[PDB]
Amino acid sequence: NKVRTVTEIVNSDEKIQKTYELAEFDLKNLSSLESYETLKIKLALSKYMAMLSTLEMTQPLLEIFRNKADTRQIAAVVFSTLAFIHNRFHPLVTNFTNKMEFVVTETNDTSIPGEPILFTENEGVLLCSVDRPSIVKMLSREFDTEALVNNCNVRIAKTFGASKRKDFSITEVEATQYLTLLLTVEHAYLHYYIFKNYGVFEYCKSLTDHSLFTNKLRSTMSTKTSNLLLSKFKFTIEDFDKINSN
Amino acid sequence: NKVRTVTEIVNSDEKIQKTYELAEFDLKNLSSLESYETLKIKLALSKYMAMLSTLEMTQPLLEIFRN
Amino acid sequence: LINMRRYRNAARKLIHHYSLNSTSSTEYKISDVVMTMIFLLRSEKYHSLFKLLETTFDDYTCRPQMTQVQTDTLLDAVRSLLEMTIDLTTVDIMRSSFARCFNSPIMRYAKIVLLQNVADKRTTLEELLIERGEKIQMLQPQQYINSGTEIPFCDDAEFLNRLLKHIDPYPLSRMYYNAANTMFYTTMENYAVSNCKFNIEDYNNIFKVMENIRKH
Repeated sequence: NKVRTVTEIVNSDEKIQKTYELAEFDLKNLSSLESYETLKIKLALSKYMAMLSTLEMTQPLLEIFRNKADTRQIAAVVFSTLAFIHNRFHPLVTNFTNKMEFVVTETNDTSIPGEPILFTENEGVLLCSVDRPSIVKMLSREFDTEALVNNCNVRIAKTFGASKRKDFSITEVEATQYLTLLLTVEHAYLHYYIFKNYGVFEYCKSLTDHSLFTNKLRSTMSTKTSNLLLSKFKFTIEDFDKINSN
Repeated sequence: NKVRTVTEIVNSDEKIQKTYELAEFDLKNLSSLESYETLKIKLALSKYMAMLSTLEMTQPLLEIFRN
Repeated sequence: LINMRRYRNAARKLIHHYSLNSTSSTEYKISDVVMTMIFLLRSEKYHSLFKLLETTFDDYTCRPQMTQVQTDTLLDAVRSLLEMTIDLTTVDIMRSSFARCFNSPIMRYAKIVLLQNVADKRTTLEELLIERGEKIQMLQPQQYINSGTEIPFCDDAEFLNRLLKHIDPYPLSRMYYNAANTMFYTTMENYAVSNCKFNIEDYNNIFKVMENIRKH
């Protein structure tokens, strides 16, 4: 809210009182935090793009996922993303230990809605199932590069305080594609983490209801690991209450 | 249902408690039993087929019963 | 006469939204629906799609029957309109969405809905899990890597800085919105095609979990 300060000389009683409104410092703090988080997320995204480049695949991401024949590259990209997320949670880890299998489904009767990437052991080693058609559909869905997204007082204050500044094939569309892939693989990684550390039955229960994620993860994630990418924003379904009533 | 375990050092009071859901072990046990029973039954069926072969009848079973 | 170009633009935007082919979200109105239908009627190219949608004016709880030639013509027309790829699944999605819109009554508040009536038997998530998992286990790994390995992190800090500069003008808010809605709409399509109820509650529970982890 507000505070005030009083200046006074030791030998004198003439005191000068000033008042401060903390809203200004609140704006400073909020702007600093927003900038810091934006920088962190952009750094992570750039790092992801850079390692994918390091793999040195000729085609762009969407073309790769469209090329059904070259399962090799799909598996490479998926594993690299999964390992990147794993390290982002455990920076000291740079490999994945146990070897990994991969399969690329091609039909609805082979895919599971809501979990394009999933895991299942063959009783000896873990296999990652990929819904390449779903990946292609997501990355191909037309994106909005125009509309903006969003207290009016602090909004105006930020508008008037913060400033603005007026050879890569990447547009905002490709950045969005990369972010979507990262988020999907992050969701899959959370499922896999719950699996590995709580058993296949717990993994199945999580698939049924993600809510268990709360405890099964926050026990370790919020404390020791970098926050989830989604943590950058609070997400919600438009007209959620009426939709639930429906 | 479920169980839990507590680890603690003799000289210290800092204890670590973990919980286990027995459903996983139940699945393990059920799968093991199912596989074992399937193997036994298939073994018996193969043994039956093999002894019938040992009798060395040219025709197949259904043809035999039709004749 | 009519502004066939403006009609076409409105038709394209409405079709994109009703086919979930664009994360872009904007207001729509009966004026837009009329734009769309008039454009479809006037266009010789799109007569088949016009007929399809017009059939929605009836009970609309029916599966249109088309020859393979008819289906190919319709898909070609739609693909040429949206310039993409596509599927008869998207055709059915548009049919259902437009049928719901046409049957809907004039109102002041846009009716927020979820995907419904695409692709008869209602299946639960559990049944889908069982069946899909069995089929997956039947499937065999197309490819694999060995144990260990090493994540191929980049090294060129100059390259990283160049990429950072290239991405700076991208609003994280817009990118997050686009990605989240892409995933949500693809999940919606999968559920509707599978004829399995979409668990709005769990989908939102995902973000609930995100917040609960963040707060700690």
